[PDB]
Amino acid sequence: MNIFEMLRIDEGLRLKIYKDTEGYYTIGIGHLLTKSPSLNAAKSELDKAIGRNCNGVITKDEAEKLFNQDVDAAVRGILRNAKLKPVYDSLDAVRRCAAINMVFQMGETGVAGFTNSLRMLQQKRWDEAAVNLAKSRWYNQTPNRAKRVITTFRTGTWDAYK
Ligand SMILES: CC(=O)OCc1ccccc1
Ligand SMILES: [Cl-]
Repeated sequence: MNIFEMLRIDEGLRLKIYKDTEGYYTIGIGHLLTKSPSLNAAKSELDKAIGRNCNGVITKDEAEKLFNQDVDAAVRGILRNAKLKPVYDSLDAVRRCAAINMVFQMGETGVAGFTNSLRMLQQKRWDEAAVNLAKSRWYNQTPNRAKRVITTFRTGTWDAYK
């Protein structure tokens, strides 16, 4: 397993504009287009991202290229963030994937409230970090996704995805 297979399982694949769990227009493998309620704004964001007039539909190749850019962007966001990079560098390869997964879903700002979890992860207090991560809006709104990611942090294995 690797980060691309993990996120493909968590996000699925849809080739037409859809709404995510929060109601935001999204396409492909979890690519957020806009938080605006306007479908026309979302369609404009899509055409800009793809470079052609899509009318709300993309190919599988396009979805996979967007996904590669989005994973790249998540990793770059971790590496440029002075709070996240030291924690990321302390983790093994499997747990790094759980870290990217959370940034992909919530962004650098969505993880800003997780200061206490980050310290426990850096100290390798896995069970304690798992409990702290579950005390969140994230866990309460998307519990199955959160359980898979938390289990990955707790165990350092892919067992939640097998
Ligand atoms: C708050 C959290 O558990 O996010 C995981 C993480 C760890 C290091 C860098 C980015 C995200
Ligand atoms: Cl869920």
